[PDB]
Amino acid sequence: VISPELEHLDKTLPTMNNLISQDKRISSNPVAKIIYGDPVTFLPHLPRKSVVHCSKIWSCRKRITVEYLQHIVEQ
Amino acid sequence: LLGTESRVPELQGLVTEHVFLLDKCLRENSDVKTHGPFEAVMRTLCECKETASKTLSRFGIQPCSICLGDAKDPVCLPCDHVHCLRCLRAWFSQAHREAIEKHARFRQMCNSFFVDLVSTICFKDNAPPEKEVIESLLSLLFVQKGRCEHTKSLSPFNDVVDKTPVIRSVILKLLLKYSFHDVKDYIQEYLTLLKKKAFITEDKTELYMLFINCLEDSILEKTSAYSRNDELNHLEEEGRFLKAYSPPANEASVEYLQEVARIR
Amino acid sequence: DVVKQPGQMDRYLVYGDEYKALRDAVAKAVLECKPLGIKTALKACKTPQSQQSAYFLLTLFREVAILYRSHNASLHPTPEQCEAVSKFIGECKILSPPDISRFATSLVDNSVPLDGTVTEMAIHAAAVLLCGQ
Repeated sequence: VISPELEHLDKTLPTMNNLISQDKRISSNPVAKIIYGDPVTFLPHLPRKSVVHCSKIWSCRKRITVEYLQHIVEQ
Repeated sequence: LLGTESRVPELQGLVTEHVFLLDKCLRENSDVKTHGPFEAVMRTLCECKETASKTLSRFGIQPCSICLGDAKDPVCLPCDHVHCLRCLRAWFSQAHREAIEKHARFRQMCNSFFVDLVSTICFKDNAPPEKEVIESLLSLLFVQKGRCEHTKSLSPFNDVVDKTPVIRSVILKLLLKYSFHDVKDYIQEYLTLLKKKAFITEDKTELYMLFINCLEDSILEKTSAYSRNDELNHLEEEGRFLKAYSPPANEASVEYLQEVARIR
Repeated sequence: DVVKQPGQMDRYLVYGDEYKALRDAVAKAVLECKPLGIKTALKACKTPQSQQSAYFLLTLFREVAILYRSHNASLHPTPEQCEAVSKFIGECKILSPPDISRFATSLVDNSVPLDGTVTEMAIHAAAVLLCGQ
C-alpha cells in the first residue's frame, strides 16, 4: 500500500513544496523564497550580468551515496 | 562475441575471425591511446559491422533516411528498400524486422565494446591520451547527416543518432579523470562545439550545470582518496584559494565553471 | 538584505488546499470565538467523514496545540478560545466518536501525548489511526 507514493514522490513533493512556499505563514519569509523561489525577485544586489549568475546554477545538488544507489538499483 | 553467441549466433563465425585481426592490428603498436591503432580499431569495428550488415541483409540494412534514424518496425517496399510506412506515405514477413533487431543488437554490443575500450585502455593512466584521439572522440559525438548536424552517443557508427539533440556527458567524465590543467583546452573546445549553432540555441544554463556537476564529481573523486593529512592539506589549499580568489559577456568559459564548482 | 528582521512550514498542506481552507478557518475561528464559519468550512470539505476528522484534528493541532509549545505567553490559546472550540467539538457530528473527540479536546487543552518534527509526525499518525478505517 505504501510503495506507490514512494514512486510518485518525484511529482507529489514539488506540489507540497510550492504549497508550503505559497502559504502566507512564510510566503514573505526571505529564507523561504530563497529555499524555494528565485531570490532575484526580492534581492537587488544579486549580480545578473552572466548566465552563471543564476539560481539554478547555485541550486543545491543532491550528494551521491551508496544508499541512493541502492534505492536506484531497487527501483 | 559472447553476447552475439546467444542472440545472433549466425555472425559468431565472422566475429571470431575479426578477433584475431584485432589481435593483428594491435600487434606492432598497441598504444591505442595513439592515432594509428585507434583508427585501426575503429576501422576493424566498422568492418565487423558493415559486413554483419552485408550478410544479414538481402540487399541492404541502411536505416531510414527519412526517420533520420533506425528504420524500426519497417516495411519492405518493392523499391529495393525498407522504410516505415508513415514517412513516405506522407511523402506520396518478419525476416526483415528480425534482421533489423539482430543488426541493432550487433551495433549495440560493438558500441559497448568501443566505450569499454575507450574507458579502460584509452583512458587509463596518470597521463591523458594524445590530441588527435581526443579530437576524433569528440567529433564522434556529431554527424552531418544527409537531408543538419545531430548528436549521437559515443560510437564510430553513423546510423544511430539522437533526433532532438541530447548533450550527454561521457567524454567529460573520462577527460576529467586527469588534472583539469591539461584537459581544459579540450573541455573548452567541446563546450564551444556544443554552444555552437549545432545544437544549443539559448539559455544554456543546463549545459553549464552539466559541466559543473561533472567537474564537482571529478574533484570529489580526486579528494575521496585523500588521507587525513592529505585532507587537511586540501582544506588549507582550498582556504588559500578562497583567500586569493576574485574576478566574457553572457558566456561562461570552462575556467569560470571550475571556479564555480570549487567554491560550491 | 536577508537578515534584517515569523511563521513556520505546515507540511500537512500535503493534504490539499482543502486542509489549508479548514486550517485558516479554524485559526480565525479561534481568533474570533464565534465559531460557526468553522462549521461552514467543514461543510465545504468534500472528503469522507474520516478524512474530515483527520483534517479537523490536524488543523486544531496546527492552530491551537502548537501555540501551547510557544515560549510566548501572549498567544497561548486563551480560555475563551478553549471553551469555544471545546463546545464545537462536543457538538460536532464527525468527532462524535469517543476517541477522536477525546484527542481533539486534548489538542485544544494541551493534554495530548507529548522535538517539533517528531511531535508533528506523531500527531499526524495519531489522527490517521483514530480516523483510519
